[PDB]
Amino acid sequence: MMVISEKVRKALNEQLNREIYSSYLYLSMATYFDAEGFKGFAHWMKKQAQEELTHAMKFYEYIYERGGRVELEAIEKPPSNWNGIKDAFEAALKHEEFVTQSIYNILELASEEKDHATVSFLKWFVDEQVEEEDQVREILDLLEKANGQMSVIFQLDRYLGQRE
Amino acid sequence: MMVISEKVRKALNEQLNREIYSSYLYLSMATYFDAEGFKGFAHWMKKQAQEELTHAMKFYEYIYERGGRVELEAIEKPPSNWNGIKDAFEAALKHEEFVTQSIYNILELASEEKDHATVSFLKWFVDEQVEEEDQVREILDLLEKANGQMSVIFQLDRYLGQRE
Amino acid sequence: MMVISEKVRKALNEQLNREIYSSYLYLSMATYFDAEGFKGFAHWMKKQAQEELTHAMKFYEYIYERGGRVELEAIEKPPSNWNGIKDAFEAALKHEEFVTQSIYNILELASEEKDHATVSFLKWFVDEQVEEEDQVREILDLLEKANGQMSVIFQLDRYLGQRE
Amino acid sequence: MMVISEKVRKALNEQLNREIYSSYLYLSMATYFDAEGFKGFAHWMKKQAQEELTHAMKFYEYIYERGGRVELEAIEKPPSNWNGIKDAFEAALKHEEFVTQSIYNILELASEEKDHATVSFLKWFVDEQVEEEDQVREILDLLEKANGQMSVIFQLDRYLGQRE
Amino acid sequence: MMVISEKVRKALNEQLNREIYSSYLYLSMATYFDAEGFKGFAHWMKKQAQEELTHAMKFYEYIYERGGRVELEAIEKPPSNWNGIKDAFEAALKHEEFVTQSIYNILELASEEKDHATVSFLKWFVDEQVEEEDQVREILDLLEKANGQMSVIFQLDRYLGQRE
Amino acid sequence: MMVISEKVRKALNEQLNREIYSSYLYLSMATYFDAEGFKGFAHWMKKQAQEELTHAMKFYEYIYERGGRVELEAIEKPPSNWNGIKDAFEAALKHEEFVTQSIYNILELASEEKDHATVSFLKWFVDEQVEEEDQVREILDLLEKANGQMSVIFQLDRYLGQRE
Amino acid sequence: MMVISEKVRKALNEQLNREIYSSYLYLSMATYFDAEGFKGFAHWMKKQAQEELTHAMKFYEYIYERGGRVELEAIEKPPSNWNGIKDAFEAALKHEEFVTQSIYNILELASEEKDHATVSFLKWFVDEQVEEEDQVREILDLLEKANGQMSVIFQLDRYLGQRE
Amino acid sequence: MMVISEKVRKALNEQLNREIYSSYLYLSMATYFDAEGFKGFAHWMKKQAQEELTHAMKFYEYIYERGGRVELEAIEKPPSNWNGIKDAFEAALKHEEFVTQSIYNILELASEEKDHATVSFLKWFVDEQVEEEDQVREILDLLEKANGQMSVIFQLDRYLGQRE
Ligand SMILES: CCCCCCCCCCCCCCCCCCCC
Ligand SMILES: CCCCCCCCCCCCCCCCCCCC
Ligand SMILES: CCCCCCCCCCCCCCCCCCCC
Ligand SMILES: CCCCCCCCCCCCCCCCCCCC
Repeated sequence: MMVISEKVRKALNEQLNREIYSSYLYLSMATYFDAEGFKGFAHWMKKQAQEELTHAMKFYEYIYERGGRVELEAIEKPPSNWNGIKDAFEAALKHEEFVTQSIYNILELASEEKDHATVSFLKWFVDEQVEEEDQVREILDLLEKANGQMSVIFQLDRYLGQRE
Repeated sequence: MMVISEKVRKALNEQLNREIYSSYLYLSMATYFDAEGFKGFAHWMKKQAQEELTHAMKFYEYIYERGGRVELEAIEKPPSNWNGIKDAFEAALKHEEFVTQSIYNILELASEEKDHATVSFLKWFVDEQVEEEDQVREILDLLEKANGQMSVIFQLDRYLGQRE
Repeated sequence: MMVISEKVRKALNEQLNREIYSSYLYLSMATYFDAEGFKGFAHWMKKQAQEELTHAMKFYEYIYERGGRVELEAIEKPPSNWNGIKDAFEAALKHEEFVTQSIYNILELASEEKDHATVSFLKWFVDEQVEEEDQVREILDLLEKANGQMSVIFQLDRYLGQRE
Repeated sequence: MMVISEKVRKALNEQLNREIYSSYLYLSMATYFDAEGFKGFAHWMKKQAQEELTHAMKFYEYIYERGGRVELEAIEKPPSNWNGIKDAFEAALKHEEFVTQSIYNILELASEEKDHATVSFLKWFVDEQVEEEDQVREILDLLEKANGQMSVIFQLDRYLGQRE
Repeated sequence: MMVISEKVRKALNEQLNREIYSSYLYLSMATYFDAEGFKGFAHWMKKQAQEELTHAMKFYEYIYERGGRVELEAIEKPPSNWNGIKDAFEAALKHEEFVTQSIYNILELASEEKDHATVSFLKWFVDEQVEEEDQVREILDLLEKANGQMSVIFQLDRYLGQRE
Repeated sequence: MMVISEKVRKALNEQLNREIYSSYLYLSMATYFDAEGFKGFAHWMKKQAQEELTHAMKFYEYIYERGGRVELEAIEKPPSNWNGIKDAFEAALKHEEFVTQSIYNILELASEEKDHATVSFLKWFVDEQVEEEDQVREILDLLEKANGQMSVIFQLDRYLGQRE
Repeated sequence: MMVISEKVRKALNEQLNREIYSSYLYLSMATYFDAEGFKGFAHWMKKQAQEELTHAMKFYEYIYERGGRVELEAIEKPPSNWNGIKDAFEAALKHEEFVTQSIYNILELASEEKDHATVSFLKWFVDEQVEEEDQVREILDLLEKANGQMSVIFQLDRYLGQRE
Repeated sequence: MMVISEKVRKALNEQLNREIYSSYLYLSMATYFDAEGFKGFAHWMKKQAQEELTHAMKFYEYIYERGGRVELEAIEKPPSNWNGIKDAFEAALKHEEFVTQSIYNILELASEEKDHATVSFLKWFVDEQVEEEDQVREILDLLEKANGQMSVIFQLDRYLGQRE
């Protein structure tokens, strides 16, 4: 039987679907970067998409580990066009900060219900978000300093294209 | 500029989205199997899901390689329950046969427009489908030997759960 | 069930049987070369016999992979004597060319039925047939040059006796 | 010239062709096992078929080594269907026993003609036959113990499917 | 004897000479890049020239494999100048597309004559062209955004100058 | 700017083109040997063609090194047939000596203009020509002794066929 | 079922019991040497008893391989005293010769019944007996040269005591 | 001279003969299991038979070490059949417990005579008997859990056949 409340299971399941949309969003950003001829940015986004899927499966397993069941929901069509390089990364940061707040909402719900296990389990994602947001903020600061110069952008694209 | 016709690009892009759904459908089959207590069939479906993504990404890279662009579409909600294992795998088989025929449709279209590059590129998928379909027919035939015996179905669960 | 037509399965199965006779024929050629004291040429024919068997088995597995079944047919008695080294290889070439045309007939059949999986599958045999025919024409060219001089013929026998 | 009587040469040549039929019969049994979804048993049979061919070639070489010649004969169509796994293996055993007696008939003929060379050469086959019969009897015994339990039969299949 | 039709032999032989000119053109572009002091771009073109030679020799060998003969034709003087780096690459792309169409024309001819062996052999060149056109297109798009900036042009030179 | 006179530049560029024709002529000789079934002699000729290209590239680099530019010229159609092995190698020797005299001409021209750097650069080609001529004379001597005896020709062909 | 006649099985089973007695007999010789203070001789005899058991177990396994059954019979009390070292070894030799003849009798019976498998199987014991008798004769000859001299017997004892 | 009493020597010498019979009895149990198709249980008994012999030999050596002599007695015919598996092992246990008591009798006898060396020497055997009885009881316990399930009985057979 489930050892988590139906409320927490729902919250986790929806976060699972939320992570899947995140991954699909970043893939969409990759289709945009590839369209604009920036293989390095595209590459970074494909990796970011992959990392997001692992996050989703990490929620997947926990849900079953507590007797819960995962229900895959419809995934919405993501945007495919951005004004430019910086805008796409800006949207990536805004999206990360959104998933971080989504994580926060589950943590507060689990905390209110004294579901200490789930609260402990979420700690990892909190720390991971602080890391992802910082990555994007760095890229943005760099793009901001680049101020449109194709020379710096090309470097940035080459570097980000190195992400393992 | 695109060197593939708009008709072929569209056929390729829709197949790309179709692969993503196939992956999602298999993940959903996995949620069904995990909920029913069959980890083995679950593990297999997950692996089958990742394989379908690598397929989608091949369509992805080729579309760009031909000067086109990828556009990600909305992914409909997949079924989350089946009337038993056999019913599940049969839906899986039925689905693969459907993607195979989809693949066949692009190939005839490309062939008709004398787009030899796309016709040749599709060859790899035709061969994969032959392999994927055969693995499901195998499983279905093995389940058939179980003839309801659960102790046997559990043995097939432990085997499929060995997939690398 | 069978995802290949009865017509196609028959064409495959009959080709499989044809490949087995081919193997037996090359073995027979080996019995002739060994009786004439040419161990090297015999060795070559034995290697060629095994090759053809691997071809047979390739058709064998594909047939089952497409839900078909293989039925082994009676193998006719192959010739056991030839009018000299040249005559033997000439017969071998003639047979190889017959096998290729056979391969061709199955391909056009599958193509007419839009059985792309099978058309694709046959490509490998088409390329192998090109390689096999060429090996025999080279041998026949060298024999033509040898013009019956035991001196060079011994060399040919030695070289061919090196085939792995 | 031949240093074996024409009688012994004929008996050796007929045994060679008899080994080839054995090899073919075992392949036919493989067609049946594969048709029945038992890859493993089919594998064991494909290996058995190959082993039989090495035995035929061992008769082949001896014949030439005694100055004889080999003449390949037609190969009759073998049976392609059995009433279950146990029935196929029983027919295999029965076939083995038949080849064992075949080897005895030659041994006795050679011994009658005082062909000590050929008698000694046959010694190897007598010993091998004892081992080949034991193997099949061992398998039959495992099948009898399985007593229709698809569970253990699944294990047997996978086991025999490992034959090197 | 020739097993390919005279029409196909002629098409192949003409394509071999076409690949040779292609090699020579790319070398000519190297003469231009070196005259403009771009070692990296020149290097890339020298490597491309070699790649084309290997293609010509694959046609050479296939012609002999089908019993045909190669006849080398005169090679026309290629252009030795272009209006800047980008212009040279536009010319390269347009030339790569011409080669692809040339390959297409042979494929269709062979296909119409039912020369399956030749249609199959050409598949490799269809796939290689897709890859060659893509490299050039990628380079052109990068130069397009470079808009003549000497900074990025130097980055491109070095990068391309690494081609192995 | 150019530090070599236009006259010397012309002579070096024309020699570069001459080397390319040599390369092409040796390939042509290869098409003749392959057509006659002497793969070894064909191989040797293909290796000789490659060696001639490296020489062309030597001239190429020196021209740029002295501030000149290379201009690829049309390459004429070479003969494609000879009256036999001996005849072909003889035509090869005669061509090599033609190349040597050509090298002599540039050398005398550079020496008259006191272009010591070019005179010095040409020394390497004068010594290489000594080696090239000798290799063909050596082959011609063996063919002379062979006097048609296919027995030694085969050996000569396999030997030359081993050139690296 | 049994593939050996009841008469052969009987002969084999009885030989097994016979081998077991030999073992017991040699152990008894060990009890005599030990009592006489010759640990080395005792050691050799204990190893000999072990060898005899391994021989008995060879008959054991062969009997079941041919569908037979082993029935252990009573073991008679062996002598426990001898008139000296030499006497003990003469008795062992005489016993060995007895088993050799016993093997001979079974061999002859098997041969008469045309049971080639059993004849072949007994070959190993024929050769083994020749070697065993030889070891005992070798010891007897060393005891002869010894000529009652304790000095030499001490060495012989310590020596035979090294048998592994 | 004998430093052990004739009473203790006889009890030790009789125990040695008892251990040999125990060995033979367990071999007989193995003849029964093999006859019934259980190789595992037969394997087990074979190992048990060998273990008992080492016990015998330990008694053997100790007897000499105390200046006594060993006299091998006639060994009786052991039972060759049992009313099923359980019946055999139960007899085995009964026999184990019997040799245990026999050991106790010698121990109490030696103790009564103040033969401390013999009392100490027997300790090892008391401990080994505990180990052996426990093994047989565990086997019987598992046979009970098998509850006539031939399927399970074969599983145990395979387990005991792994004894080292
Ligand atoms: C590098 C390209 C990565 C593209 C990722 C695209 C993701 C699209 C979202 C759809 C969900 C797919 C389901 C996949 C589940 C995989 C589970 C693996 C478990 C080990
Ligand atoms: C060392 C030389 C080897 C010669 C091999 C000759 C084979 C001739 C084929 C005769 C046809 C008999 C059927 C054989 C079926 C073998 C199936 C193998 C399946 C793995
Ligand atoms: C390093 C720069 C490469 C320059 C290639 C220039 C090619 C010019 C075309 C002229 C024809 C030359 C003949 C080449 C024959 C090669 C044969 C290889 C056989 C394995
Ligand atoms: C270490 C010294 C060896 C002494 C051997 C004495 C043998 C006496 C014969 C009595 C028979 C006992 C039964 C032995 C069965 C052995 C089975 C082995 C199976 C691998």
